Amino acid sequence: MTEQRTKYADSILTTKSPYEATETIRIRLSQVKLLNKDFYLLFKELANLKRNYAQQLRKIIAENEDITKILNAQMIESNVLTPQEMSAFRFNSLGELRNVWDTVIEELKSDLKSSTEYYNTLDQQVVRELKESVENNTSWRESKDLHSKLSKNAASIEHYSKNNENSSHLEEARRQWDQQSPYLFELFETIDYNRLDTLKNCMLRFQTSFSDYLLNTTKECETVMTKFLAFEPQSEIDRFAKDASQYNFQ
Amino acid sequence: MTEQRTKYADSILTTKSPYEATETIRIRLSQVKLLNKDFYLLFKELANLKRNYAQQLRKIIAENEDITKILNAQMIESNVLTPQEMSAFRFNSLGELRNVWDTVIEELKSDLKSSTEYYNTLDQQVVRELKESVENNTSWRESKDLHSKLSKNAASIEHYSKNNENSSHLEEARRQWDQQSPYLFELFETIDYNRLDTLKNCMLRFQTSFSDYLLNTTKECETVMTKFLAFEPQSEIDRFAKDASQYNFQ
Repeated sequence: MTEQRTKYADSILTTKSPYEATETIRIRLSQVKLLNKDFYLLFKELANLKRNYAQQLRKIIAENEDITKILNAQMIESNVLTPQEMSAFRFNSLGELRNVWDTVIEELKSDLKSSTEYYNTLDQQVVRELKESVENNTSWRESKDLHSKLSKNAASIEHYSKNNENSSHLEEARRQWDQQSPYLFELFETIDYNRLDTLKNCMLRFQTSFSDYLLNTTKECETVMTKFLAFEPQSEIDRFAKDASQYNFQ
Repeated sequence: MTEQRTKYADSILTTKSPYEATETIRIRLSQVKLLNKDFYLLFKELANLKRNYAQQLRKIIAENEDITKILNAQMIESNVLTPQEMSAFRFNSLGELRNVWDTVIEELKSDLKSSTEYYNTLDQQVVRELKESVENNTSWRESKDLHSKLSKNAASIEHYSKNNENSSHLEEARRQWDQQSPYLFELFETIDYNRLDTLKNCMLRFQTSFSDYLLNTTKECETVMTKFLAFEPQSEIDRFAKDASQYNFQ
């Protein structure tokens, strides 16, 4: 039920002729539907952007995650070692650079995962709700039948500004109008409240998921930084000096 | 000068026959060049990804920043108001939704700006340095001429495992080898140190710029959240009730 709404009725219904009042609703509810289309399209594009970005990243990862495999192929491709020599080459060529490279990929994966969760939420919790704005609001389908019926009443009344086809209609139309307009306005305000709350929730849902994305990416960024700062060229130098002194390169 | 380097000479030069030693360098410096190619390509793709993302976002913004203009066009396109009625329609249709929409765009712009600064840095401070790894290191061009000259010496020596073309060459080759190998190794180690420091700096430069991106985006995210939480459907309801009661919709 909607008898708690009286603001619009007292401000608009009461202060206008029937026709102006029905025009006010017409324009306002049309803008409602048009505005939802705008929010939907904007966010459908943002989710798509994040979606494509996540796909591009997924691909970059797949192509760069196995550094051992990448280096072996390069050596054979560049004739650094023959296929034969390669199959017998058990030297630890990457040393400490293995974890450095791997640390970068991990961050990329950590990003991929967070980004995915992000646009997933945009799809289901934001874009979806913004998509269904007239097909979901039952009070909408309802007020449209009433609005139409009363809009023709208000037009009749507006038409009879002097005298026409037995003004007995100008009386019936006004009677119908006075009988249902209060209810039309209760719906009118209810719909406006709901689309407004819908938008606020969708936007906050947007901010929260975006905010979560950032928070998790920040954590990952912090640890990655720690590892990078811990890497020491000197360490790899010593590590290679020792490993090489033990391996026969002929 | 490079006489401070002795680690590789003491661990590799000293513990191997000339040929094995020159092979050790060959393989290691080849891997250096191949690894830099791998880091470069990976980051060239990451910068490109962020670059494309920034372009896609720039476009989404351009297309959605003027909500007043977007709504007016929709109303005329959907026959909510005739072109005539539109030119005379001075009603504040958007009300509080204007700042909400604008708040989203601002965040998008704030993001665009931070993302741009981000991939810009990746291009100039990371990808660029990783691109020039052999064409910039002068010690490289230098050690390649020495390495080649000494590699032929080490091959001669390795060849004369018994007796051949007046072993007076096996003596000259060894003399040449003993005269310059210490220096070849000083270069060898210097190059390895430099590419290792290069990689560490590039990666840290990567982390720092990525970290800055996140920090600024977080700030923006915090304020945006504050504004969204401050929005009140009830407020727009009252605002519309008042504004409409004052505007003539006929």
